[PDB]
Amino acid sequence: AEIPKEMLRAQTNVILLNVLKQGDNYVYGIIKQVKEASNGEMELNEATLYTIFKRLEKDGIISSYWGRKYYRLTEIGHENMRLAFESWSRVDKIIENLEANKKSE
Amino acid sequence: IPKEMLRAQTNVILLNVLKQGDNYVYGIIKQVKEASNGEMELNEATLYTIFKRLEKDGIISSYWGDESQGGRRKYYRLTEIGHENMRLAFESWSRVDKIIENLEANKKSE
Repeated sequence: AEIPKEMLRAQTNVILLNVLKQGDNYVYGIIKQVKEASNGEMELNEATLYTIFKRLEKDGIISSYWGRKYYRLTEIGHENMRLAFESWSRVDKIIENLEANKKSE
Repeated sequence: IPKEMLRAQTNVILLNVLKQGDNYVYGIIKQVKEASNGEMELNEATLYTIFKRLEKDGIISSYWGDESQGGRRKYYRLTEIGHENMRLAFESWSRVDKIIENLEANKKSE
């Protein structure tokens, strides 16, 4: 009953982007805030954040600066989150229709 | 929309088709086409690519179903492991939504 590793990575990506949507942040603060928001259950480790942030920065989704290193969501990242939400909204409607077409038949 | 994102979405849709009930490839494509109102017309070869991986991982299997109009179709089905993975996905993704809600609430506090 463990969550698949690929799925966990997808979830961790979403959580981190939503933290940075809250505001610019540093790794220690992010990990601490996620721990608080998860009632202590989700304790992310630095190594996973550094891997993820390197990719998000490469894809232009986030940027960084010294101010420890602070991270922020770019305009590209905000737009990408908007398009993802819209695209997954349409998927939710497809699944709803599959269920309704089932019950109808 | 990124190619990876489309693949993740196609995976979830196909698993949800099979959760509704066992089906064969032409039937699956038709049900997705109808449920997307024509917006998603999957090609067979993409399903075979995805189904090869899902069968390798024990998430789906296949069997021959005798058709009452004559002949046979290859049916795909979600396995007991596949059903459990979908249950854990729903629970863990639901929890992610709650964490994000909490991050926002903890934000407004200050």
